[PDB]
Amino acid sequence: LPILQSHSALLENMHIEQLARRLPARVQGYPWRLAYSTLEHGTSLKTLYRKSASLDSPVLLVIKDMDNQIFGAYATHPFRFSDHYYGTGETFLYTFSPNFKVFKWSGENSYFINGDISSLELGGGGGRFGLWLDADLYHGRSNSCSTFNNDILSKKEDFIVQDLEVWTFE
Amino acid sequence: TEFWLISAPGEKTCQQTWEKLHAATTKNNNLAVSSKFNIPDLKVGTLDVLVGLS
Amino acid sequence: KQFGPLVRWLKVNFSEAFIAWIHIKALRVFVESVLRYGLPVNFQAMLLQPNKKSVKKLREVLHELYKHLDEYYPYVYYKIDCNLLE
Amino acid sequence: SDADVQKQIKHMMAFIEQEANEKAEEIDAKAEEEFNIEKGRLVQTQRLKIMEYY
Repeated sequence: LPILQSHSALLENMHIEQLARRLPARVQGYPWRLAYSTLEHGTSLKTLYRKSASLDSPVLLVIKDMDNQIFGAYATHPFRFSDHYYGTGETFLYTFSPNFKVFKWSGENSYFINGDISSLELGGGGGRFGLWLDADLYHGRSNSCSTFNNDILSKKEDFIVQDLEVWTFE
Repeated sequence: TEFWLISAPGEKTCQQTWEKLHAATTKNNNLAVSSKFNIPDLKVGTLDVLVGLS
Repeated sequence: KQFGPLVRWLKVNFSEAFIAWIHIKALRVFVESVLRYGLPVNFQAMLLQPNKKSVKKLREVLHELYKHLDEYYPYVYYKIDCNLLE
Repeated sequence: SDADVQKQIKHMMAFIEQEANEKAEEIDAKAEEEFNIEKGRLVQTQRLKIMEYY
């Protein structure tokens, strides 16, 4: 019943079980491949976009902060540099806090994913982001945004990435 | 089972057009089951594009 | 080992492909109603399911309803044929 | 003849007005989106410099 992965490091089986119940029909019954990991490939946003640039299927983002909280997003499109917001309403944010919560689209706006040379972010609605990351994958921020109506995904609004992974279904 | 989608203009309001057809096909003569079918307010492009999209 | 997961993948992806197909029907009904009727978009789409042995009577009723709008028919029309396994 | 010309004028006029309404809505949608992107980028950039300074 639990899914097949080609390796793993931030997720234990109880995280795999609870995520795999929620992923869309698009990606049910596919093995998970590790596209990027800070622990395998070194730590930078330019490396994350470089490893993602060949992809053409959805991705799961997993983050562990320095307070050990696990959170991230499921995103309908790979993380790429974009002039404007992109993605579709099957995108969601999630956290284990320590109980698993998932914040699917509110229907209010389509500000799902935005990538820049110096940051990656998800959500919108004023100055808010459900998840923002710096060029180093060192500082990030999470606050409630009206795209997802999310909680704070970390233990704090402002956080340090301990480590980060991007998985693709392929 | 075979369905037919059809479409026709609202005679003033869309509900009157459906009421006429539901009367003619389902109430009086029992020729078909029928209902409304929901299409959203999709963005019409321009005439030169629509005649390609068909 | 392969059978159970193959069946689940086929049931999921048939549902995905069928859902996708009925969205193309909504597009074709939209586009051809915008082409055949006035541009202030105000048409009603309707779904019919005919009784057997009744086709001619129903064609003649629909024609009698819509002849003033003037294969071809005086209304936008598509069949959906849900008998996939012949 | 002239009734078909009146229909052609009405169709062309309606397409011009419809296209203007779609283009105005697109320009307003991009105005709100690029406000969200610019405001968010600007506040978050300076907020981080203040955070490191303190």
